[PDB]
Amino acid sequence: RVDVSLPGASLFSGGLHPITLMERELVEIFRALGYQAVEGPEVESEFFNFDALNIPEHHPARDMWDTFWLTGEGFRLEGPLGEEVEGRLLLRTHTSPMQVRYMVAHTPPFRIVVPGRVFRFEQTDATHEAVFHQLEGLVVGEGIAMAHLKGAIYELAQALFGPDSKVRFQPVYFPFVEPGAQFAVWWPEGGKWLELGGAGMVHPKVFQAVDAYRERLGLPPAYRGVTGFAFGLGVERLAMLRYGIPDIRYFFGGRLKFLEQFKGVL
Amino acid sequence: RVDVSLPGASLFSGGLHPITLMERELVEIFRALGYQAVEGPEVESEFFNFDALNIPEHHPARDMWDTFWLTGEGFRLEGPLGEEVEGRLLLRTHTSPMQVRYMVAHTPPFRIVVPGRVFRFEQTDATHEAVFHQLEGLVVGEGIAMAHLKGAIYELAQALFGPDSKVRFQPVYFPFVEPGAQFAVWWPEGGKWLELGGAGMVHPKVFQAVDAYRERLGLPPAYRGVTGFAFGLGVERLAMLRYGIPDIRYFFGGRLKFLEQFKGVL
Ligand SMILES: Nc1ncnc2c1ncn2[C@@H]1O[C@H](COP(=O)(O)OC(=O)[C@@H](N)Cc2ccccc2)[C@@H](O)[C@H]1O
Ligand SMILES: Nc1ncnc2c1ncn2[C@@H]1O[C@H](COP(=O)(O)OC(=O)[C@@H](N)Cc2ccccc2)[C@@H](O)[C@H]1O
Repeated sequence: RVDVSLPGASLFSGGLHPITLMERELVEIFRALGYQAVEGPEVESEFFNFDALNIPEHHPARDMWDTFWLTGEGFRLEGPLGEEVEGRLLLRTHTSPMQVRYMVAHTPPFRIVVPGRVFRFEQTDATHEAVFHQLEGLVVGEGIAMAHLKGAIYELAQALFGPDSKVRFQPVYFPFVEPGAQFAVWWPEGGKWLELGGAGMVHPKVFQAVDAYRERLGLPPAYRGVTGFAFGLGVERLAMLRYGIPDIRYFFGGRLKFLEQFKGVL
Repeated sequence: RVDVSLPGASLFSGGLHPITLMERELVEIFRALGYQAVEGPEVESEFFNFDALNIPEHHPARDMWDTFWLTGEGFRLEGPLGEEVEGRLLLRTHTSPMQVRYMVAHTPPFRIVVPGRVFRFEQTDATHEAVFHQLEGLVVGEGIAMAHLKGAIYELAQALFGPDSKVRFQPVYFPFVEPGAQFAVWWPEGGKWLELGGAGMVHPKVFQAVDAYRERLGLPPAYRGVTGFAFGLGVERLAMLRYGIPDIRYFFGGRLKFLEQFKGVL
């Protein structure tokens, strides 16, 4: 006979990091809405991160992002069409620059979602990080309206918190969007409004920078008669509320006792 | 020193069956279009498989499906709302009965896709099976038109064969659809039209059987002012053309030398 209750061979059992899980669900939610996930580079030029997004230098608007500037020769930063690009290098302060990279390399209409690691120079506490993730959304084409942006967030909220969930839209400022807005979702289980991110209708000047970069590259203009909306939300906070993580610093902490607790979420 | 080129511990490497892969891609394609995957039971009653789908007994229409009838007491067949149901048991000849199960258990508008094992009494050759899989599609709601059904297949073809792909729609008959149709997709790589499946606008009588079953169950009618389209395509053939499998009998053959060749498709 054999003790069938004895532990078997200690084969290893793996797991996915909580941000991977939260990113995966966010991506699945938007995939169901027609969005496709594309990524951008963590090291960007000032042109894509700021200038092309209507965020010029020495202006109050740029203070909304504490940049991490870089130095070093020999580094080749590829642009939207593999062409080598130049400009003061930095660590992207948000995923937004992919809005520009994508649009020069493609034609409307389309729906994309860009997840990604972003960086910001600021002190890290229990609810703040200098290194975190964002999920960008961009939908462009004839007749795209803000009603559609609200429709997207409503679907996001429903998928994330259920039918007793709701979204809230309030005016807020971003150089890359003309109506500008900030949105929150009602979390029933916790009976409170959490601010998810910012969004708005793509600014006129963003489309212009996009087509100007296209012209300077031989491509024909593709965004003169289209509108669109974009949004950007910060993954960690959503993940924290969703997995009951109290300290945002745990994410990059590397502690196995922390990571292991998420194997169950397949 | 150590011979680092020596084979390592013989840990096992798994794989997914080719039908699982083909089903997964089909489901991913429709998920991107807003469809949700739901399954039905392999053992059905004549009511769902035929009667509710406007396919009465002793009529030419029913010959389109060679049924596998069943016998045996003690078996409990659950209906759309867990209620025990009766009726001559059989092995579903198609996924279509899920159209009815779903509609009694839900309210429009919605988009579903039901993959599933189906059975038919017929001789198995190199390109025919008595046991195979189908993928059903059902989209219901106000204003749903055939233009939308054509739109869906066009997207299916694009996703499956590229931009040089195209769809063809020809009149064909099915008791559960008033315009009725058969569709084919142009496969560039093979320069030929393959017949993928049948579809059409949900028949008036299907909606009626659905609401009648609802009434007989206490639920209010939910399909009097809506239209919709449905389609059903046979997975094996698509998989064969896509993975270059010459013999459809290989699928249920169980031969590892065959199955193993699909580990690469993750
Ligand atoms: N220090 C931090 N730690 C964790 N999350 C943070 C931190 N700073 C911000 N976030 C998250 O980042 C999200 C948005 O970042 P902001 O810098 O506030 O906005 C942006 O980064 C804009 N690019 C978003 C946007 C995109 C498209 C159109 C309009 C607006 C917030 O909702 C928040 O949850
Ligand atoms: N013996 C077989 N072996 C492998 N595939 C088969 C076999 N018989 C049919 N198929 C596949 O099954 C697909 C459709 O099956 P049919 O029995 O022809 O139709 C049907 O089964 C209908 N229920 C489809 C439908 C759904 C919704 C609306 C309209 C029509 C075909 O396109 C074909 O590729």
